[PDB]
Amino acid sequence: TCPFYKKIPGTGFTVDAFQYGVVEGCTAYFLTHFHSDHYAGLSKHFTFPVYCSEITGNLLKNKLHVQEQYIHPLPLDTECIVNGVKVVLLDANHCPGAVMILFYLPNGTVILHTGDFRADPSMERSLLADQKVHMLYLDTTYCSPEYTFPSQQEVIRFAINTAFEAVTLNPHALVVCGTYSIGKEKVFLAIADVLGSKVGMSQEKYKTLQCLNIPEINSLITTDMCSSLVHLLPMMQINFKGLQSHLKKCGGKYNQILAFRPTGWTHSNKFTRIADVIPQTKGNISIYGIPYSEHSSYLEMKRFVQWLKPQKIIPTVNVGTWKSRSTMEKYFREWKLEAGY
Ligand SMILES: COc1ccc([C@H]2CC(C(=O)O)=NC(=O)N2)cc1
Ligand code: NI
Repeated sequence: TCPFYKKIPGTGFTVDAFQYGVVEGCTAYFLTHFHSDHYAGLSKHFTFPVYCSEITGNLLKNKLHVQEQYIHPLPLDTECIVNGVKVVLLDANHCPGAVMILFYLPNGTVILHTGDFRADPSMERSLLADQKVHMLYLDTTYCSPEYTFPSQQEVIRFAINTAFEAVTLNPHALVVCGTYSIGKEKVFLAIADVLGSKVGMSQEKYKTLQCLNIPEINSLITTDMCSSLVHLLPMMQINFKGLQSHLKKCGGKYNQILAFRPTGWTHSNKFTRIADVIPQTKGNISIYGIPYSEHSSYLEMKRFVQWLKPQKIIPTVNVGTWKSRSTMEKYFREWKLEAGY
């Protein structure tokens, strides 16, 4: 049964609701972005209209083999009509093709669904500033004051300087970056740029990157794991045993691994700065866990909501326990009292 926080009242619309079969009354299925728990259930035998960004559309067509007749790509920052309802897609600052959706209901109410997002002040200068929002469906992944992490730009700076230093000292060192399906591409593309290298990867990952509208992408990537000093592996394999095994396959081209595991958050952030981050090392392999988040920090989330001043907030993450629900409700109340709305 599709839960209430994936349903848009006064429409036939759902959001990221593809693992429930045919939802009763749903005339259009919106997909905010191509991450697994959000698209889980889509396949080549889906027969209902999907509305999404152009990049998400490319991925549905090529990775999942969804028939072209069911993919409805919409441009960003543009007033569109879907089944008689005005909608706008906004960049979510999450992963390639990820959007937030504004719905303008027939009764005059306006709803913003954030999808997954990392809130930023630049969002204040989009079509969002043009009207009042009555309901907000909010990505509450890190809705607690202990979640601090640096900006993405500080984290990339750290990664670039670390990698450049290691390969300048040892020209036979290899850099490895852990990955999921999409998101955090800037980590490996920025490192490879400073090293003057292409990025080595699996055929399936190569195919994914071809779907993302990155300029000159086919010059930056390869499946040749011997003519590349930056390689991608599944996040699962970023550990001493997986990396030892990987070094064996490269055929005496490399004698050292520097690896990055670009997670969301690690509690070590609490009492330690980005300059202070130290690797785990065993012999010729070092592993850095870096807090490259594609979700809002507590403070980013707070500032966004206090600017928007919604009448009602519906959380879409951490909704499964009484404690979690209660804790989020308390923060929303503090935010409202502080700002005076
Ligand atoms: C139930 O009421 C509260 C819940 C959380 C806090 C946090 C949050 C905060 C902030 O958001 O600036 N400032 C704090 O010092 N503590 C304060 C009151
Ligand atoms: Ni996501």
